[PDB]
Amino acid sequence: EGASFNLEDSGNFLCTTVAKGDSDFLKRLLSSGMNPNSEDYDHRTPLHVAASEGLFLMAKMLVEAGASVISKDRWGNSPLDEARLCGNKKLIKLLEDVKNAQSS
Amino acid sequence: EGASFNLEDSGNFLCTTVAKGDSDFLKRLLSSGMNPNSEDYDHRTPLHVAASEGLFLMAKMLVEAGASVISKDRWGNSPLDEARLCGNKKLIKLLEDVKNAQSS
Amino acid sequence: EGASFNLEDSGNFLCTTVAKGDSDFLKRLLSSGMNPNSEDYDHRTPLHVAASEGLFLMAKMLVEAGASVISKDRWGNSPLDEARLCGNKKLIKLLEDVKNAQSS
Repeated sequence: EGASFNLEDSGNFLCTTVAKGDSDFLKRLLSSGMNPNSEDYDHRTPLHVAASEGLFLMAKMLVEAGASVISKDRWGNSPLDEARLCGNKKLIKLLEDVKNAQSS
Repeated sequence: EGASFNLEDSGNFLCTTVAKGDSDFLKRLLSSGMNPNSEDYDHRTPLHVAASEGLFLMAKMLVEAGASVISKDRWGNSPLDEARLCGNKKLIKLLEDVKNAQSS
Repeated sequence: EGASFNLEDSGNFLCTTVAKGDSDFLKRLLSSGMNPNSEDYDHRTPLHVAASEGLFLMAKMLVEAGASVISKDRWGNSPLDEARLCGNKKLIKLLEDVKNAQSS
């Protein structure tokens, strides 16, 4: 059909979906067609909150099919910087190489 | 009607599940009455393996199911010790507080 | 007819088979050709699991399957080192011989 989710505050819903850790629900949203680059009310991509309190592979999938690890936040904390704020050195290194790919 | 799981190497199933990162399937399992303290071949409960990966969200869901934090794995690492191993402050204080509450 | 499992969790399926300490199944599927070098969530080959189990017979069968005895794990323990920690001196020497050959 192609009719997208057509959701107001789509960034908010995706960000909360990460917040609820709905791994397969997130993958379902991306597979059905939904850009996880849309920033939330604090101008945070769902990738920002995946970097801060989201899963390794869930964050990596958010990168795929539309996302910006280089996207400065409302405070200038891009997803790599968001992972730094979390202190998630695992996600920090993953976002280092992911950001190296993504900045291009 | 009171159904049961009686599932072959249930601990292996849950350790595999958290390995795959399908948080939703693990949610169905635990909410349906899984065994959050089922040690695998390596004497690791689902909390052990989730903490070892560093998946604080999956480990939090397991804790919501009352996963053990006192029993140790095959390498002398209780889920608290594996939580400290992952180095994620969230899961660390979560499992420390779980230990303190489990004391009672 | 060129049968292949094409199953997920190949190494971890091997780990569950070792977990039940059951030899016939392991031998027949390793003959069928599932990779014994695959590592599970614990980043351990099935040979790692058998070595930590001190299962001399199961371990050597996994060696004939081609599982790496030099490969380390999440804790840095090779099957040789896992057997050393387990205390099966016979298995220690067996894995030492194979590991030295494979190291070469």
